Amino acid sequence: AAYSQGGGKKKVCYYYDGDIGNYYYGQGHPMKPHRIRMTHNLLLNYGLYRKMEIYRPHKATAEEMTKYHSDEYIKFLRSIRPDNMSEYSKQMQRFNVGEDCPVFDGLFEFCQLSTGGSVAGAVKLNRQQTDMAVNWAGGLHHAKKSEASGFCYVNDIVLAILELLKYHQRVLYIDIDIHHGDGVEEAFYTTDRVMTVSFHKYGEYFPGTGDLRDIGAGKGKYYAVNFPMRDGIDDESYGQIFKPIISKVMEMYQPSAVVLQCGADSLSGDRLGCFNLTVKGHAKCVEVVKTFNLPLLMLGGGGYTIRNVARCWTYETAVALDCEIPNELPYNDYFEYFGPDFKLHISPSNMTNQNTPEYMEKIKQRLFENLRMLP
Amino acid sequence: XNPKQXWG
Ligand code: NA
Ligand code: NA
Ligand SMILES: [Zn+2]
Repeated sequence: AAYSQGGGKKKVCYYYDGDIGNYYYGQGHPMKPHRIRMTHNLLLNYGLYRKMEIYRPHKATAEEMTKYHSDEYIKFLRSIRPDNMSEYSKQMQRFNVGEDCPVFDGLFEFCQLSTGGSVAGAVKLNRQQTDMAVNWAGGLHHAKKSEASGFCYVNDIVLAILELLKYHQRVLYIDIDIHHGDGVEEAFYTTDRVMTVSFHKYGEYFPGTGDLRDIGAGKGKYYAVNFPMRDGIDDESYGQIFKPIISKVMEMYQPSAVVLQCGADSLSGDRLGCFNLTVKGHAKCVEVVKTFNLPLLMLGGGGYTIRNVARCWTYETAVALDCEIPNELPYNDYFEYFGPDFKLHISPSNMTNQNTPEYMEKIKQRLFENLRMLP
Repeated sequence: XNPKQXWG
């Protein structure tokens, strides 16, 4: 196979459970698993199922989850229900459930399906049976070893990376959610076998971590990379730092597999976010990573203006497939959600970009200094 | 991370 030049269309395996959209976090809660069903239905109506393999994930077992999470926390998640909450008030506080991370009907099953897609995708990659695996129900990057955080309960990303590490010496994690990928970075902070790269809003903003001076520790020193940003970053600003940083990371770290969290709360108009990317600017990140021709697990994450989440992950599936799709949306079960325009692509707002071009270049220059410290 | 409620 010495003739390979690393191009070609890529084999894509996509994971989805038709039950996922029915899980409900509660009245007024911004996290809406329904957006995954909206994404699926939109990409079915564009015909993208003709171009990829579609799999229904298994329900990951408590035991699969305790490859990272503590036994006590997973036992709690398996046991807690809206009808027995009163008896668990102490454990709810200890594991940080019942505020941002509510108890809801089927919580554990939702975690099992989110996680099952990511671990199943990792196995498929390890078996060299696909180039890309996609799980838009995964990417729940804030969950910690023994606590929920940030609408995330089980860290499917950490579990998928642990699976990749069975066959890959070095794994690269890239996080374009507007929030810092703190749960993933914490899990791998002291190893060089996982490099974590997060771009995120930083300053009076959840979760409060991801300073560019957070670079890892011990054998993991220089293997955590954080790009802190201000409100209002736009396509042009993002694209001028993302490809140079990822290219330098690829050059210095030479990973053999990549996990890309595609949290869509970095889009213009997100309910919780303060960035100004379009779907095209967000998806340029997938294009950039895809060109390195490494085994790639693409995951979901945040995204709280759900019409735009469905647009984003539909277009990023098309990008993974190297399929052009029209801007005019096909009819679909959720067509009214996409008015008044009924187009796939979105316009940025007139919000001010507080990330000056000088700020962007200066942060990039500082991270390049840290990347020079790899062997 | 919800501005409308809590500390996240
Ligand atoms: Na991020
Ligand atoms: Na690391
Ligand atoms: Zn987020």
